[PDB]
Amino acid sequence: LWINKPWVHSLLRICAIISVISVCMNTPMTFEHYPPLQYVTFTLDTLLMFLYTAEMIAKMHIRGIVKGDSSYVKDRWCVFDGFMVFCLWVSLVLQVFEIADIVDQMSPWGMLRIPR
Repeated sequence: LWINKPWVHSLLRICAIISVISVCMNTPMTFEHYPPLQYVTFTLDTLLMFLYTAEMIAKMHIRGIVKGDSSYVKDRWCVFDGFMVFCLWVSLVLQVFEIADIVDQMSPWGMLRIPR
């Protein structure tokens, strides 16, 4: 009901170049050049997480009668997708700490800044 339409198939292919242009701009030098981009990257990625997170709980609403259809033991793409969303959410709480004056950019927690 939510997956078989080509509208979500068209937006799933287009949301990655805005995802790349949102992660690959996490540099402190270009943070200092344009602070409005720093201010709008928060609401952009937050709206993107609001549209990304709804595909996981969507299985509950519509679950295939076929056994193993979405099983994590059989499909690796949903496992890797949950991995990217989990690292992306810990990146979101890192950015929440970054807006606050608790953690800076010169912290070792950026080793986790790799899997975007």
